[PDB]
Amino acid sequence: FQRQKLMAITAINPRCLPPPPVRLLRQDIVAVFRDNRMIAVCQNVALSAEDKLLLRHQLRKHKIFIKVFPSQVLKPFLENSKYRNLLPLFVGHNLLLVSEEPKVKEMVRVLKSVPFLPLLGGCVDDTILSRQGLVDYAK
Amino acid sequence: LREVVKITVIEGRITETPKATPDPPNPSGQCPICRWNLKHKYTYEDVLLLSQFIRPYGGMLPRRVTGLCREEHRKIEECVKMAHRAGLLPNHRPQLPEGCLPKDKPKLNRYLTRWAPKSVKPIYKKGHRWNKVGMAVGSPLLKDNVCYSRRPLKMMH
Amino acid sequence: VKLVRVQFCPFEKNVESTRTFLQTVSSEKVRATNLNCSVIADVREPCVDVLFGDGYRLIMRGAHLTTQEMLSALASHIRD
Amino acid sequence: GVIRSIVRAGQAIPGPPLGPILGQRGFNEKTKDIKEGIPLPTKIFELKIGQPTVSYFLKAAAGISLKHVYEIACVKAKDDAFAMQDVPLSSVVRSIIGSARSLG
Amino acid sequence: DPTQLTTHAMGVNIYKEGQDVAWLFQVNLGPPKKLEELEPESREYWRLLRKQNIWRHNRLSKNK
Amino acid sequence: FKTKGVIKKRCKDCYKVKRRGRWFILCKTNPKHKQRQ
RNA sequence: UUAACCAUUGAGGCCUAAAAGCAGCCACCAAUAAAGAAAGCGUUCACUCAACAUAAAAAUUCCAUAAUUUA
Ligand code: FES
Ligand SMILES: [Zn+2]
Repeated sequence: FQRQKLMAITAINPRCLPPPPVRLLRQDIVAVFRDNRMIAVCQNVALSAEDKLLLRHQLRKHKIFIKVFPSQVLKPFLENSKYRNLLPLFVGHNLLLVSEEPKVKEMVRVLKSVPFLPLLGGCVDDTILSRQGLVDYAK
Repeated sequence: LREVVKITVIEGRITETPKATPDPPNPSGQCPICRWNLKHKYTYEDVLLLSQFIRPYGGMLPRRVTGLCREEHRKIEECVKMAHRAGLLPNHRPQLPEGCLPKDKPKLNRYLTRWAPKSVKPIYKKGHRWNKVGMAVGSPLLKDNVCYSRRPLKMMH
Repeated sequence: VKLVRVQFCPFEKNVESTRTFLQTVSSEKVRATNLNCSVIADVREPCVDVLFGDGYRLIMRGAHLTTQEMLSALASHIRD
Repeated sequence: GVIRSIVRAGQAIPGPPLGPILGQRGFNEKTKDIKEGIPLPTKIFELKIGQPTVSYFLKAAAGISLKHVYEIACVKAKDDAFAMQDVPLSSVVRSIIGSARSLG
Repeated sequence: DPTQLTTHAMGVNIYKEGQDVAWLFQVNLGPPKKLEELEPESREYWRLLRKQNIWRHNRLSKNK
Repeated sequence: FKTKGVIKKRCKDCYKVKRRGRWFILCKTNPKHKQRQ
């Protein structure tokens, strides 16, 4: 038995311890703002991929593009740019109606193509405005 | 605290919630338990401590909301089960769906209960002194708790 | 559900839950599923009003209402 | 329900392709406007006029050049349902090139 | 006739109203770009690098 | 409810449960996949 | 230590009218933020995973009695 007897004989948790202490996409967000004079923020309606394409393609025929970026990487430039009131708007899935001409009324008309999709606002002719204001300017 | 009031019109209204006691003894404690220097000093009978993490009907709160670290999210959960089975939380009984009455059988007093009483089979063959089978008492998750005895606590009785 | 009305104010403070709830309503597949309801979107705190054929009108405001509560409320009401 | 069933313009009969979907569930425009004897995609739901398939066009060219490859690409963007509205021509020319290489 | 294809633009006119009457030429004519061909700093290289990563998973996925 | 030494999921819909002191996999789609330890 | 998440044409031709990611056989690509002539599927041609985007991860009858914390 002594053989077994010999065999048996022969401070702060790192948990509580305090823990020791996009660039390409940044250009893309800058590029759309530089290239497109007006950026209209509309909620992404989770449209079908085939239906999403034709709307983008149909706008492409009208030389109008659709641009989408993640919100969290979009916060910095929106904080310091000509467009600063879109930060609360850019929550969740979103899309941008971006063009070269102030076709605000036609933008709603293309938006009216799918009635369920609403418009939240944005900027037209580099002027940031809400939808209620945009409708007045559209007239 | 946001709660729903029904009238049909139903409205959820945010109400003021009790605020946590300031100035924890241990500053910068990563886990709420350690913040208060209760890392290895609480047991099942500490109803006051455990009650701070339990739903009104006896359910456990999610880790995120509570903020406890997983190590203390399992130990706290384990102690809560022992407290319920020992009748230390009489005001957090299950919600009776349709006014159903309790089983009406008298409740046997139990404490330090590791497993559910329904899921434990009797040990008909006890075993001899050398081979004797042990009956579980307490839970292994509380091994690190401070011991004020000469020798370590006997989990298996 | 005979009609569903969702109104929210982008210009004023707008809760995220109602907007996230609204886009689900503003879906072709969802519209087809609830063929009975006439979906109308109002844009101008947020208030959601849904009308039923039997005459029960349910008004839901998103000021402090989470998306799950609205969806759960609608699901239960649809069952009748 | 979108159905992707079409036959050659020269052919004036729906043939096998059209019928099965209707059973499972429960064209003159092409014949005249576009040249006959060439297949073209359609999106019957609402038959829509469509441009001829390039791949068979490539086979027709092969009977089974760069200018021919480019020529088809320029006028290809003539449809909306097709989704063939990519303004940058690189998409179309590269696409047909990738189709030409794969086909024998 | 292969020569007829070059001389006359079949693509431009395919309507019955005609008889195939006759950066555009600067696009790539080469074979499919492999990881070696693609420029390491180009989006296509990283984009098609994901395809190669997808390739391995898809081959394993096919076997199941 | 075959009693086996090792319980292994047979489908994606399969889920695991710990009932009356033993491990169970119950599948809503197929009752065949139901097992016990 | 396991998660719900999204899913783009020139129909690639080929013996299977004709094969769309595809019965089938050879190629296996083109754009795209990001997609395999696809993982399954779908399809005699023509639901979705991977990508992108992603909250997380053995036979007569058991057999001392009992006990979790006083240095
Ligand atoms: S109690 Fe300090 S790490 Fe959790
Ligand atoms: Zn199963």
